[PDB]
Parts: sequence; structure tokens; C-alpha cells
Amino acid sequence: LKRMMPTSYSTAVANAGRKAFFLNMYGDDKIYKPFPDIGDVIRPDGVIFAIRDHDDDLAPAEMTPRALRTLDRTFDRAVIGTPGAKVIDIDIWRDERVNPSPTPTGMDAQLVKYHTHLSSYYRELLKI
Amino acid sequence: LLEKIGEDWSAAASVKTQPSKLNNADRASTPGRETAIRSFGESETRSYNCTVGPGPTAEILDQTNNPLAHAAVIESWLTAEKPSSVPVAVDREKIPFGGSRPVAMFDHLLECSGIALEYAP
Amino acid sequence: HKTKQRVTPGDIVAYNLDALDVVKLVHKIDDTVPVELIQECLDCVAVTATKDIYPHQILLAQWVMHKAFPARAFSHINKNAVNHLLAAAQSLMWHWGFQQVAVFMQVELYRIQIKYKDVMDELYPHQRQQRAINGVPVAPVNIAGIAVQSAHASIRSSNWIYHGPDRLFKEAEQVTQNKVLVVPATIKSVITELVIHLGKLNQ
Amino acid sequence: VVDHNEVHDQFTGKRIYANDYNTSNSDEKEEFDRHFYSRLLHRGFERGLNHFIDNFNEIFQFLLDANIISNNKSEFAQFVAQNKDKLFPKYLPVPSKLCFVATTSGTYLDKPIEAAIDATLSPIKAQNRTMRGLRLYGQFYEIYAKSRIAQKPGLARRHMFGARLNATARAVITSISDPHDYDELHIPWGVGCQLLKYHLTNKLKAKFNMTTREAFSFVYENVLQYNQIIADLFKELIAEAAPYKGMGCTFHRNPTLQRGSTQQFFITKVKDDINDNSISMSVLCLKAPNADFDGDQLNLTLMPDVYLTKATERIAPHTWVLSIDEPHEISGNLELQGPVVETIINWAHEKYLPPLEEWLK
Repeated sequence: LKRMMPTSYSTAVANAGRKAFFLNMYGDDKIYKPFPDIGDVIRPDGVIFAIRDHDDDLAPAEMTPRALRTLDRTFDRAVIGTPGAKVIDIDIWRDERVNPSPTPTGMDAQLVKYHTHLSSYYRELLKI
Repeated sequence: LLEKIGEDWSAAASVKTQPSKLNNADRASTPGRETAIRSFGESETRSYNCTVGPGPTAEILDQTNNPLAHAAVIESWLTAEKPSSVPVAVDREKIPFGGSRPVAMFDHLLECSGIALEYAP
Repeated sequence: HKTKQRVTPGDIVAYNLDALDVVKLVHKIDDTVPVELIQECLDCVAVTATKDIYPHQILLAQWVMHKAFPARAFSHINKNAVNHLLAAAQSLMWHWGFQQVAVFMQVELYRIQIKYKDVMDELYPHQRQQRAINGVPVAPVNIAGIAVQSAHASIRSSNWIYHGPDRLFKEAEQVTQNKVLVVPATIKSVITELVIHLGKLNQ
Repeated sequence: VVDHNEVHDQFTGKRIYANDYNTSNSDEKEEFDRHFYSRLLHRGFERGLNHFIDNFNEIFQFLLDANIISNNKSEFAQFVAQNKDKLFPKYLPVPSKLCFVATTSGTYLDKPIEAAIDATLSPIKAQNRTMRGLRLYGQFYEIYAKSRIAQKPGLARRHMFGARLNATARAVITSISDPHDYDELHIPWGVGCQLLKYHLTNKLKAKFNMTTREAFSFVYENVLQYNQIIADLFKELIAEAAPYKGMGCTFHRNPTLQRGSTQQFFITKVKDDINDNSISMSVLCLKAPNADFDGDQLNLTLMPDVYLTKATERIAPHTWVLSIDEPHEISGNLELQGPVVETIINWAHEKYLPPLEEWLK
């Protein structure tokens, strides 16, 4: 049965804007990473880019570096996949015409790290 | 190897309810499915009415159609010193029979028509 | 009685039963709390059970004890749960030395300054971006400052009547000719001293 | 037959009896419609609508004329004279907000909802409009009892007879080829980790010093991950059943015609392999339902109580042993399988000993 081992390719998609924002997994208290990088390993639990709702009065309770690391199974919206799996592809779309930024600061580094490369690729593709 | 390996399994001790416990959306927020499985059809409740007595087969539907009994079974699971082998979960002295949601909906819809389904010797 | 953010029925009754375990809920946050200090706040739940709950108490109980109880479960629990949670939050704020704010827990109805801004922007780095006007992009404002401003607006909205332990009334300096509260002028400075402490236990 | 005047003076609620009697839709469709709305002789006395209507007598009937031209029933006059109070009071009730469901880019409504015409409204015209609204009431209630009750997708045959029960599971099946008992079920790790969640929460709040949030995180984290503590708590939860072999559960088949399609088993062992997602069943119980290993998904319900487990003893694997056709004969569901019989055939029916002539010579 080790020689009969099929391969499964899966795709998980999520959104985070004015309604809700991301969570801080896959890292310590000095870095922010809402999703694993290309060529990384998923956690022993299958939660990838868990989403927390957007509130204002719960800022010292929920918008603290202790609560951004832990995941509540209720009052949240996570995405469960495969625990042991390698990340192959990442595609990020972004609306960048809104004058209020709904996401707080310090959470949009890994997003723009892929978005700038994708925008440069599509810009060269249109320039040709 | 062939198609249809074992991955389309489901297990749910508690499911979200309708604003009556049916949900159909992009349900990928839990490891495995959390949807309620319609194990009791019309032929299933007919066989459970004939083989099992008509008394104890209404409690299985009343533990689902009534949200108070659905809260009471979890309260009895969480308040007992033994989670298994609990004698009584929903006693009929505090939460009696007659609080089913589709039964009361049908009774209200027939009451606005002007008639009622009762009996008398 | 319920919100459109749909939660499973069955998780509601678990938080109804875990909120009555006051001692385990306050020992998960800080284990060095005396039991009689919890009991003196816990004996007052029989008087405030026939009263109303106001959102400043819900905010002050949702801010603290987030390490052992979720804040979003406060809008999906009953009255006997929030009374014990208010007693637990009153004991937890009485032990930490914030006696000027812990009086307003069990009660019946009758930006950030320069002294704390540098550490409040350090303990809470995620800030709310603001809209610029004719260019000149302004610095983002802190969301915890908005939260403590909303709490300060909720505290000073009306007059208050104390229903709690007399030892807490004798610890803090408040004069009385009848059973009415007196709001101090420095009440915005103590709650900001609490949240920073709430930053120091979490971050 | 219910007295409509008895239900409108014992309401003791909001007592808003005037719904159409006060409103006139003068800038009120934004408030009165969305916040509130979002014994009918015409049902029984409806044998006169072929190409002519015998109800052209509009108002002030004073029904005492026994002019009955009808061949279907003769006890209709006795039904009238038994309870003469029929559509006499002035207080007719309004259906609740739960009966009508209103979103998205396009407002979607359902075609049996044709009762909002009564909410939007000389005496000889108003008296005709009241009976027009009464005929619209009858036309709404008949089509709502025909299209939402009488259909197989409906309130009666789908929701009033039970649907979508809790504490249930649905998975494919394998067999147990082991020394075991005839009533033993093997629940896998992923099914057993979600079917027993509050039991694990109780065991983690009792044996360990954990809150319900940490217990829920420990339950939901180890669904696709094996660990020793959850397995030991599963073995403890199996061992807690003192007079039974484990937790009593019911097991169904989707075509349910015979007795063997609905059985009661006992959960006895939770599997350790996380990749195996299948419920392993006994060999001897494979024959009473038509269940094979052809990728079929089978349903399972969990009995919570001891009284319910004692009441579910009427459907058991031993109940279908005796046949329902012959008076003194055990049915063919007790027969063993192919490879079980073939080893006994190769063992017993073998040239093992010399015959009886050579044995005593």
C-alpha cells in the first residue's frame, strides 16, 4: 500500500475586508503570517487562514498579541484542509481603490509580498 | 486504485438551526462535515412506530424538533459525573410534550383556517 | 436574544455552566488571588439579580478574563451567568489594585493623552488607519483608545447606586450622604492604566 | 371547529386586532409591511363553481334556507345544524410572520404567497370587497394546503415525521474478521472525535483542570491527529457503561423495507488509524439488510439515555432470527458466508480416515 499512494491537489479560498480580518498563525509574536509560504508545511491541525470578525469595543480583549495567536473554534470562521501537505501555489487579488483601509497596520506584509510580484508580472505581460 | 475513497464522512453532535436544523452552504470550517444526517425518513419512523412502541419513538423526534430538549441533552451530558449511561436527560415534568416546531406551525396554520384536530369519547 | 452570526446550540449551554465556576475562571488568569476576596464579591450576586445589566459592565467584564472566557459569548448567555462573571471581574479588578474602577461592576441605575500613548501604541501595534485630506497622510489612531473612550462615555452617562461589598467602598475614597456614586475626574486615567496592565498580561 | 371570538379576547399580547381596519397605505408600506407581514365556508361550500356561482347572494345571508342541490353528501345539513357558528364573528386571525419568508440582488418570493392582497384593502362595493377578500382567503388556504402540505416535499411528509436528527453520523462500512461478538461496532477516529465532543469536554473538565474553551480547542485540534489522551478518554467512556458492552447506538439502511434494515449495536472500540474512515460491522449482521461494500454510505444515530437504550431493544440483531414466513424455521439470514463455509468444507469433507471396513480389520 506504500507503492499505491495517490496524490490530491486541493484549493482553499478566503476573503478578508471590511466585514472581517485575518489571524496570526504560523509564527511567533515578532512576525505576522496569515498563511504559509509557497513550499511550506501545514500545521498538525488543518486550520489555514482563520478569520475573526471586525469589532471596535473588543480591542483590549481580542486585538491583543495573545488572542491573535490562539484560535477560538466558535465565534470564528476557519478553513480546514489536510494536516500533512505542501503548499504549491498562492494567488492573491486585491481591490486597492478604497480610500479607507479596513485592515489594521502590521497585517498586510505577506499579502503585498505576493501582490507586488503578481502585479509586476501582469504589468510586464500587458507591456509586451 | 479506484474513485470514491473514504473521505465523504460526517459526524455532528450539534448542528446550527434555522431562524429546522438544515444548513447548506460552503461548509469547510470544521474537520469533517458537521451537517445533520436525515437518518429518520417516513419509512424509518414508520418502522420505528411499529417495531419500537409509539411512545419512545416520539422522544427521538422531540429531542431534535424542540431546541429546549436539544439544550437539555447537552446539559445532562455536561452536568453528570458519567457522560455515558445517563438514566434521564429530558424529564417530562419541566419540558413536557407539545413544543414541537412543525407540529405547532401546522396547528397554527389549521387554527387560522378555523378548524382543529382533536378527539373526544 | 440571539444574533445573525449563527452559533451552534449546545455550545451555548456549555458557557452557561462554565460561567458558574468562578474560582477556576479567576485562577486561570491569576492564581495568586485569595478565596475570601472572591467570596466577598460572590455574596453580592443575590441582591443584583433582580436588577438590570448595562453595557459598561459588559465591556469591563469582556475586557478582562479573555484568557479563560471568550468575549463574544457575553451576548449569548443568561442573567445568572453575567452576574457571576461581573462578580469575578470585580474580584479580579479588586486584587490588581484598580479600586477606583471596580466599584462600578455591581451597580443599579439611579484619543490617548501623552502620559500613556507611547506604551499603548507599543502593546497594541495594530492601529486603525484614517482617511487623509488634500494629501498629508495622517498617523493611524489606536483602536484601544476608541474602546476606552467609549467606556469613559458609558461610565459618565448617568448617576449610579452602589450594590456591593462595603470593604470595596472603604478601600477607595468615596464620601456618601446617600447611596449614590461620585465619579472622579481621573477616571479616564485609571482604565487606561488597566488596559496597559491587560497588555502586560497578554503581550 | 374553533370559536374565533374565543381566541381574540384571550390573546393578551399586543392586541393589534386592526390590521387593515386602520392602515390605508399612506407612506406606511415601508413600516407596516416589513415589520409585520413579510371559519371560511368557501372551503366546504365550494361545489358551485362549474360555469356559474350560486354564491351571488352577497351580504346578509341569514342562512335558514334548506335548498340543497347536491348528490355527494346528505349529512352536510347535520354538520351545519350541529354547530351553527360558522364565520359569524368579526375577528378573523392573521397568519404569523414565520409562514412567509422574504437578501440578495433580487428579491425572491414564492408563488403560493397570495394573501398580501387582503392587507392592501357606498356600502354595496365595500360589502362586495369583504367577500372578495374572503374568497381570496379561501383561495390562499386551499392552494397552501395543496402545494405546501399535500406535496411530498412539505410540512407533513418531511418535517412532521422527523428529519435531520442530532448526534448522528453517516459513513461507509467494512467488516470485522476477528474473534468478536455479534453486536460490536468500531467507530473511526474522525467520526468518534466529533460524535463525542461534550463527553470529551466533560472528561477533560473532570480529569484535568481545563476550561470549556481549551477543551473545545483540544477536541477540535486532535480530530485529524492521533494522541494518547483522547484515546484513553475514549477507552474510559467505553468502560463507563457497566451493564452494557459500550454506548448503545442505532444503525440504519437507506432502503428500509424489512426488519433487519434498522438495528441496534454497541460502540466497543475506537480505531487508532486516522486514515481509516469507515464503520466496521459484524459479519453475521451483513445478511439481514442488503448491505455490501460497494461504496454505500450508511447512517447511525446515538442513543443518549438508558431508558432509550432499553426501549430500542425491540430492534436487535437477535430479533430477525426467526422467520416471518414459516411457522417453525429460522430464516436464511443466519447462514454463514462463502469463505466461512469453505474452510469447514475443506476440513470436514476430506479423506481423513480409512472407511469402516478397513478400520475394524
